Amino acid sequence: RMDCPALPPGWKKEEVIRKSGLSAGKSDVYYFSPSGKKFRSKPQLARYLGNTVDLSSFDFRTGK
Amino acid sequence: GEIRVGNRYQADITDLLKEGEEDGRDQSRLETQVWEAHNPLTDKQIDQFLVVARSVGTFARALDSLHMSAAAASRDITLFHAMDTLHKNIYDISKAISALVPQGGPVLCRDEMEEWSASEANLFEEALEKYGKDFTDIQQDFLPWKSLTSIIEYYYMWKTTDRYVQQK
Amino acid sequence: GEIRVGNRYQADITDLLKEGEEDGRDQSRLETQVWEAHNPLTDKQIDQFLVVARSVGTFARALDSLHMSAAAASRDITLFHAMDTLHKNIYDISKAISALVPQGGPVLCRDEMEEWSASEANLFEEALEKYGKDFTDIQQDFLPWKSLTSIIEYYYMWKTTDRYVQQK
Amino acid sequence: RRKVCYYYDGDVGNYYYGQGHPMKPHRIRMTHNLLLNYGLYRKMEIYRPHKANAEEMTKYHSDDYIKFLRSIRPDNMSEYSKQMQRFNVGEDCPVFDGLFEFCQLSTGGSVASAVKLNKQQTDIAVNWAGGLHHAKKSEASGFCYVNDIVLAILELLKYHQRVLYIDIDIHHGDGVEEAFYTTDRVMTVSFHKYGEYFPGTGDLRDIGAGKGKYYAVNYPLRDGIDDESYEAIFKPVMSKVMEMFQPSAVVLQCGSDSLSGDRLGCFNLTIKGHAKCVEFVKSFNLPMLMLGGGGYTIRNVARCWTYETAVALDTEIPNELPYNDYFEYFGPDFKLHISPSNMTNQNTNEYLEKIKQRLFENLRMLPHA
Amino acid sequence: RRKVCYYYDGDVGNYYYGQGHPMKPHRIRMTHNLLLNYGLYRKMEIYRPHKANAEEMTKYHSDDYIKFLRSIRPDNMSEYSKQMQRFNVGEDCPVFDGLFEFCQLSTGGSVASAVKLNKQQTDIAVNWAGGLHHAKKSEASGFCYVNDIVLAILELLKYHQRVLYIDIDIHHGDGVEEAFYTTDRVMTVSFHKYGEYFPGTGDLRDIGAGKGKYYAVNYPLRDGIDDESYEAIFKPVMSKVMEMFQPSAVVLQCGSDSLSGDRLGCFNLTIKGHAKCVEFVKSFNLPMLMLGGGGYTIRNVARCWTYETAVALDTEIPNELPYNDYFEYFGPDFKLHISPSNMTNQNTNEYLEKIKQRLFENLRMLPHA
Ligand SMILES: O=P(O)(O)O[C@H]1[C@H](OP(=O)(O)O)[C@@H](OP(=O)(O)O)[C@H](OP(=O)(O)O)[C@@H](OP(=O)(O)O)[C@H]1OP(=O)(O)O
Ligand SMILES: O=P(O)(O)O[C@H]1[C@H](OP(=O)(O)O)[C@@H](OP(=O)(O)O)[C@H](OP(=O)(O)O)[C@@H](OP(=O)(O)O)[C@H]1OP(=O)(O)O
Ligand SMILES: [K+]
Ligand SMILES: [K+]
Ligand SMILES: [K+]
Ligand SMILES: [K+]
Ligand SMILES: [Zn+2]
Ligand SMILES: [Zn+2]
Repeated sequence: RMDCPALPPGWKKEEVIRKSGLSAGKSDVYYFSPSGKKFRSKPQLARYLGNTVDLSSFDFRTGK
Repeated sequence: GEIRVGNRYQADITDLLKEGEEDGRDQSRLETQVWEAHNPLTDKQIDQFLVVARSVGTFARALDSLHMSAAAASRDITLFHAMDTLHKNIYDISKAISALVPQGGPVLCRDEMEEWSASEANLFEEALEKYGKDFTDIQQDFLPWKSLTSIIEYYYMWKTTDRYVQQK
Repeated sequence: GEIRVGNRYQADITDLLKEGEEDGRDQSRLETQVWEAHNPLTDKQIDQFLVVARSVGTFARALDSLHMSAAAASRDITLFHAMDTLHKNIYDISKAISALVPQGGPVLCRDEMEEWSASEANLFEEALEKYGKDFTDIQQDFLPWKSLTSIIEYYYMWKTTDRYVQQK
Repeated sequence: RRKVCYYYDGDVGNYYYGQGHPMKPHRIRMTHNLLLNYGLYRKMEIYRPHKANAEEMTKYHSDDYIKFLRSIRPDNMSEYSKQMQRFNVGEDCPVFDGLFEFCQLSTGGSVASAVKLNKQQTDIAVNWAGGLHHAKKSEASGFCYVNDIVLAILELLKYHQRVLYIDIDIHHGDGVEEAFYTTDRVMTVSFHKYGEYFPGTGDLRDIGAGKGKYYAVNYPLRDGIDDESYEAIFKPVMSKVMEMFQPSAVVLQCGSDSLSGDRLGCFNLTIKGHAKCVEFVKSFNLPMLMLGGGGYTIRNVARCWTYETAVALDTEIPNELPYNDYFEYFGPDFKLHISPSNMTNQNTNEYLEKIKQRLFENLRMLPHA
Repeated sequence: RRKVCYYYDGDVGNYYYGQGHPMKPHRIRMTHNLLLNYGLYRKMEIYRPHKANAEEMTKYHSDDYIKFLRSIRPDNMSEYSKQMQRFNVGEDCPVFDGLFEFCQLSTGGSVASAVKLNKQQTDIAVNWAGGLHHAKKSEASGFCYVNDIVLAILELLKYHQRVLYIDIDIHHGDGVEEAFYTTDRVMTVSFHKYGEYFPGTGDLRDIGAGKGKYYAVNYPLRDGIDDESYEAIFKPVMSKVMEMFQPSAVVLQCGSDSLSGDRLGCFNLTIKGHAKCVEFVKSFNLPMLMLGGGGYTIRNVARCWTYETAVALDTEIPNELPYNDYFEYFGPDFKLHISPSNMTNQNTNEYLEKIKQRLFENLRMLPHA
């Protein structure tokens, strides 16, 4: 769980490698709120944050 | 998509110095030279020295795989070090060669690629395949004793690895 | 067990030359110098050059086992060649190093030990174990394409072989 | 044959913008390394640039913008977020470890070289790290944090009455433009894509203001421009520019995202065409300061600036790439040059000549005899 | 410190006497190689001797003895057998491929060096190949085919009135003795085993003849002589010799078969003791010409002449043998020095003093003031 400096304080990003199946070796990216709530996509994260951040130019995968 | 005007946008334009005025800029605080282009040496001699710098390097790593050590010694870091050794010694071949064998002993230059341990290399291939290209977390969780910027230098060198085949 | 007297035993004694007479002896027909003992070089520099001469040699045989090639390059033939390269180039380190890397390419010196093929080496160990130390017959019947004197030089070098254990 | 000074700090390839980010400083290290193996390194004066301190960065920027940069880290990233938004540091300009170090090297290279040019002890000076042209006085923008170009130019003005700034980068050089928008001493010429593209500025009608009116030249362009079309509109315009603006020092930003097959760019230029511009400029025998800039297919960025360095040394190099630490990066081919794509050039002759003429009028407004 | 000239031809180690034969030229190559690795090579003037031609070998030998040698081969070995018997070439002096080449190198080394001494451009000159002292005018003997020593001496007589010849070899130096038996210009001193030993000559009563009477000194000895006994009888006698014979050039044959544990020899000398003689001679600061000679435990032959070369350079060397191509030859120890054996010294003080006195009388017969 890495701090994501471009999100507000306490937000973290984690990348997880798939271990088996059709997409073995590909990864999934997750974000965690300061309280530890887990988010799995850009629109889910944007819905949660609302107007407190502008995510138009935010690259969900890299966190930049 | 708009260009702005005002004190908070434009730069204050620096006035041309008088014929008597001097810019007052200390050049040693700004640069330090690493290779003069007008040398008493010829291409052949520099080329030759580079071969020698490579040979020492191979013989160095023979003193604690032949082709491997030679290739290792032929990498750029060794060459760059060879071009500095020349310049530091004022392009005196005879003096510069002493530099390479200080006290009868040769010198070793190893880039992060070659320098890392087998197990560090291993750690890296686990951290990448697990955290992708997130190099601060790759250090924090996998190689915390290494400095970020060494992990970067390693990354790029590793991308050319032979055993490395992400393409098909 | 007897010492003899007469014209057919004693030498005719060579008369001392007059202060005006000259011995008339062409020194180039008698000797050719291979190392001057009073050099502008210091022990350190010669030592250093020898290391370099060794490194080139190892890097040479890397271009068509690491420790093996280094030891190979550290043998006396390479060193002797290094001391001549110095003297031929008038003890100019910078000039002498060019000699070692003529056109960007290194030089290889291999003694008969290293130079022989696996199968020639094999032939030799059959010829010895079969004809003992009779080196003209060893050539005639086993290595007839080699010159006797190369087989001798090889013999002695081979006597120090590791895999060679005649003692217990 | 012109004397060239090359500025490089080994650390610059190792600073990293962030996962998924297109700007990759490593491309300069790739160039550096090719230059050594193509034997060009040998032939020019190689300088390590000392770090530029806040002292000289504030010669243009805010005392509290640089202060912010000197201070900010990924540690205190959630503490500063207030100031982060005021200064544009985020979505496409990340914070990242070493950021301020990176800026110091890029700026040091450009400044040191400017001095070198003013001190009249070089003809050409090259700093591929530099060229970061989107930066503003009080905010970062388009991957640029410090505008090394402005600072460089500001030093040149100390000895040069008129400084010409040429910008090949596919993106409009709005940082260097805005900084000099109201002055007649510096003329900013820029050739770039326009229309649904960053930074949204630099159309035909962007001419300058005040004393700086008729001193900001722009050439807006659509997709797919050839070497042939580009050459046929660069030489005419630049010869007029020299003719009219009569500068005494040139600063050519050699942005490599105007090449074909760029990740972000959508132009169809080859290294050859791209370089023809550098060669044309060099021909005007003025103190010249080559900087880099954009470029996001780094294999080609490497190729380009390696080639364009040769051009400054007017030495030939083979298409055969020399072996190097990153040799394996260069495709199955391992060649220096790239060829153009089947991509369609939407810059019809009619559209280029309309614009050309409008610019020729603008340039005629300057004083001459 | 004295200047030294060293003569060596790489080929000399490679000539071979024959299966089962004790004389092994390879021992010179072993020395050569140690000298290089002990760093001594470095410190002296190294010369390759050109081949001595029949021209200068016949300056002492028969025009038809050398002719025979130049001609003989192992091919025409059964054709010549007539002449083979007249010239002693067989049982212990084999024919072998390169034989005449071997002689030319041994003789070339000694002659070249003699010249070098006469030309006054060295103080000491060393040729380990040489020293082959059993040869006669018209026949080979005791492994010696050409007497390089005589030829060497004959050249020295051109500039030196009195030439002293000292012979340490365990075998009596009858070749050099017989060649100069009737002259007063050359004094031949020899210390050797006697009694059921080769060459059967050189007892107490062997004094010379004619003008050469009282100019051939000999010291006959039994088995097992120490360094201590040898030293105590060499220095006294040689100081008298110098005192009386007052020479102007010395030729020291440094036969190494007088060392302990030789294959053919039966003396109990160490390298140290053996060398003490070379050092003592050198001390008399005369133009000096060191030759080798016998020696048949080649590991020690190598050691000896390596050490004795150091002595001529008055430089120290460690007991630690340096690595070399033949390093593995030197036992489990790999040391330079040898120690004496438990072997019993049958040279009682009474027997040595009897002889000593007889020689002191002989030497007193020379002219002096
Ligand atoms: O290592 P990075 O700096 O993150 O860049 C890599 C790299 O691109 P470069 O080689 O031009 O640096 C990959 O190229 P290869 O390693 O495959 O040669 C590329 O893969 P593709 O070239 O196949 O696109 C990949 O892109 P992606 O992440 O889309 O697979 C991209 O990473 P970034 O996209 O994060 O820059
Ligand atoms: O190779 P060669 O010139 O014929 O000499 C060898 C050799 O003696 P050197 O090493 O002193 O030359 C042997 O020694 P190693 O190879 O065993 O070390 C020795 O064997 P010993 O030392 O065990 O006697 C052997 O003698 P022999 O043939 O009696 O076994 C002897 O050969 P020659 O006797 O023919 O000289
Ligand atoms: K542009
Ligand atoms: K302007
Ligand atoms: K004797
Ligand atoms: K005599
Ligand atoms: Zn751009
Ligand atoms: Zn003897």
